[PDB]
Amino acid sequence: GQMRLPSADVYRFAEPDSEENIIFEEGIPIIKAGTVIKLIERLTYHMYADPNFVRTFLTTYRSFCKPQELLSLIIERFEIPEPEPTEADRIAIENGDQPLSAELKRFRKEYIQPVQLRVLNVCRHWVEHHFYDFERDAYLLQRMEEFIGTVRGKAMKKWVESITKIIQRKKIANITFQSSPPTVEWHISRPGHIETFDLLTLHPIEIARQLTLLESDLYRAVQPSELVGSVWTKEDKEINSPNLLKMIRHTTNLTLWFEKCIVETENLEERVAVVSRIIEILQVFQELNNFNGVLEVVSAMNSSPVYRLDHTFEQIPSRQKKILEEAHELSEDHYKKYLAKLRSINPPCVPFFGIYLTNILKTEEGNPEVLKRHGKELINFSKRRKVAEITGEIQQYQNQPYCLRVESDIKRFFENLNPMGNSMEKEFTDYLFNKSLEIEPRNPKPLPRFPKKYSYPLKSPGVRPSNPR
Amino acid sequence: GMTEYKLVVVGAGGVGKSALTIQLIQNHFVDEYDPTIEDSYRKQVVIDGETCLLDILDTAGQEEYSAMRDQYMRTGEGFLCVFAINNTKSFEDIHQYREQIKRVKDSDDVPMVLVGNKCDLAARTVESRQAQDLARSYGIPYIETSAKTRQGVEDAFYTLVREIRQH
Amino acid sequence: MTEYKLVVVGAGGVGKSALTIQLIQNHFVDEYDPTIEDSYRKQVVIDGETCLLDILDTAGQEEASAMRDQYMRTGEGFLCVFAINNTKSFEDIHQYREQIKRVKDSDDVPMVLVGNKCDLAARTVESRQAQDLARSYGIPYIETSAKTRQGVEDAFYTLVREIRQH
Ligand SMILES: Cc1cc(Cn2c(N3CC4(CNC4)C3)nc3c(N4CCN(C)CC4)cc(Cl)cc32)cc(C)c1F
Ligand SMILES: Nc1nc2c(ncn2[C@@H]2O[C@H](COP(=O)(O)OP(=O)(O)NP(=O)(O)O)[C@@H](O)[C@H]2O)c(=O)[nH]1
Ligand SMILES: [Mg+2]
Ligand code: NA
Repeated sequence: GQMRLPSADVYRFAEPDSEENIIFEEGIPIIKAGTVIKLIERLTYHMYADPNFVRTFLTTYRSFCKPQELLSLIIERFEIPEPEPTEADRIAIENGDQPLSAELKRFRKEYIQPVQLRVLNVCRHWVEHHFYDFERDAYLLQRMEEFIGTVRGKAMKKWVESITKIIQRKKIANITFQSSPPTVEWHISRPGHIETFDLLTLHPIEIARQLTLLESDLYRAVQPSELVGSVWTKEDKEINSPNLLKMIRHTTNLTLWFEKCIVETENLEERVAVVSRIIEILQVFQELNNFNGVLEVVSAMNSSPVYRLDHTFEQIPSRQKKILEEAHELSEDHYKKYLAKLRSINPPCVPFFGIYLTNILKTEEGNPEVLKRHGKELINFSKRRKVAEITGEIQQYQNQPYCLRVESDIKRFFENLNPMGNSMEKEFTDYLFNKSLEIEPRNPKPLPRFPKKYSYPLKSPGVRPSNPR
Repeated sequence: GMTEYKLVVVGAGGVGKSALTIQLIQNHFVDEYDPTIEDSYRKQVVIDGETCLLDILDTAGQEEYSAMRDQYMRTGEGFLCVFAINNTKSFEDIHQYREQIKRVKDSDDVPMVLVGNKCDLAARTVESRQAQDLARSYGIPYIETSAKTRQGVEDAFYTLVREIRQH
Repeated sequence: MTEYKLVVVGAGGVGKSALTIQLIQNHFVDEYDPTIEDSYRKQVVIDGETCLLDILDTAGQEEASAMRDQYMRTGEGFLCVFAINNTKSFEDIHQYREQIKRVKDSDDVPMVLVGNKCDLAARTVESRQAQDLARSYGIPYIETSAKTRQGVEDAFYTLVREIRQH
């Protein structure tokens, strides 16, 4: 038979499942909705582990349960009463014999030990992967330390001692590759001469590599705490989503820098060389699976100041037009080809984050927090699962590092790029558009001529890499 | 076959803009959504007896990607310019959205509607007269919508389609 | 994209978690933090076909030994890991192999035998003994080091191929 359970009046997590407290989706069950007690029971269920569910729950639970209350509930879950001796045990004891205690031993082995170990696994995942709760509430950390540090008894001892050490390490807080990274490539600007660094003087391969390393690091730094609750859209976004906003501001700055390089090159022949170099950088971003970089270039080439430059357009080689077309095609039909390409490549890659942001926001806005059933409010867990599917996808592409060498000066040049200067966004983007009108006036105004501004050769070194011994 | 209209929603973030397209496209009557499913943003509708397909682009949540606005707007034939009626700054932002649409489309007469969205019970700070006056100064319709009851939502999109048809 | 459910099993301390984290993050973990159950995902192109690996990293400590049926039911292939400087961990392999066969009620479950810590000079399990055992199971034997990455991709991606050809 099934094991008997403690009475639901001394132990709240033994109440029978009903549609008043848990609803499953249509080989382990998937939860649609439930009370917080039932979600915590299934989070730590005696019959199976559900590591997906642990991550989903710890990523999303603050929309329905405070951290202090979660800790109280899982300590309550952990404190399981043992059953009293059975009739056969009693008869043995009355005869001065040792009881077999078969039902007690089975309950310990098949209920208490799995539930308790799964509570500790929740604690371990909470500390390892969602430590911000404890950074933000020192008293929560004290309670966790005290709980773990007073669990008695040998079946849990190895994990209790380990989790104690993990916590102490997290309070005060190296890559190996299959191959060597390729040699850093140089063009007109030479190593150490940062004052000459610019779009046409750095090697286009190395511009793309160093921007990919920067953008990959910015992508990898975004944690789920910056995303759940749609907090990057709210009034406290700078406090709650700083790595995400740093990532987006870098993308915005690079797109505006590409536009600025184009429209501030007033000579037509030089501006064609600028546009061609930007499309070569795009080609290397495609080769590196840096889709953030791809879309940064596409966004600049489709911007109002650049799009209208028909005289520049006319001189770009059809092969480069084809590269730009295939990059823009990734974005068409609501990113249909981008989504398929992301799912087909071999990482490392740098995803475009904006799609994830829209899908998280619309999932949170378009589904209710609770479902009402039989007079009860149940937490709508399916909504949280959908959000955590997106955060899990993000994290899956954050794991793989690029096998590319950092060039610290080129890195700093792009970190410090500031095309707008002290101007506000509206006045800067009006400036770019007026610059476009100056260098290629609207018909029927004649096209002026302008002097060259670059004293160095405009010929690209190309985007196929070199390899000396 | 039937005409497809490419509609783009623009407006400030953080103030419930996404409820307009979600409520349209939804199972009107089941309050649920998966935005990741293929054609959660396509809807066949009948407007003045003529069937058409609406393809709606709403990049809600990507507002900080401000240098992508042209890339996204360039896809569109008509625009819903949305502000929240309890957020005066979002209303003040409308002028610049409209200027950027005119610039991307290279036209002074782009099909567009002004939409004032009620996204919560917080006190209104933009009165309907202020928004009507703004819309009238632009020569475009003004529709108010609720983010919770679906009121106004079909009127906002259908009015925009009529602006496209009558352009 | 086909999805593959891989499960990493074996005695405590043999390096299941370090192998998994080397595969997922290219990082070697020096700490010995005993696992309860962890899961990882990895998109990767293997033999020209993109797939999605779901990797379950299980508990080797004997105190968790009553909790295995539940993960063995779900897994589609198993890395059976011992450490080449730990003869007890090699003797424990057959217990894992027999349990997997019972739970899945099958004599033909995709498996790879993995001899880990092959960066260490002081070996106590010879390659021949492990290879004989692998042949008796019908499965490949791959020696690995989570520390240096030697063999790590080979072990996991050979298991994917096992599942693909099953
Ligand atoms: C200075 C300059 C500007 C541009 C702007 N541009 C255009 N031009 C057509 C045009 C000539 N008179 C209008 C401007 N079409 C573009 C495009 N589409 C995507 C959809 N496909 C079906 C057609 C191509 C995508 C992108 Cl991202 C940029 C596009 C392009 C280049 C190479 C250039 F050197
Ligand atoms: N030299 C060397 N040490 C290794 C190797 N793999 C693991 N280790 C070390 O062995 C110890 C145990 O590793 P770990 O991955 O935690 O083992 P596990 O099999 O997951 N243990 P458990 O079953 O308790 O979860 C750690 O100190 C780790 O650094 C390896 O290939 N070489
Ligand atoms: Mg482990
Ligand atoms: Na206001």
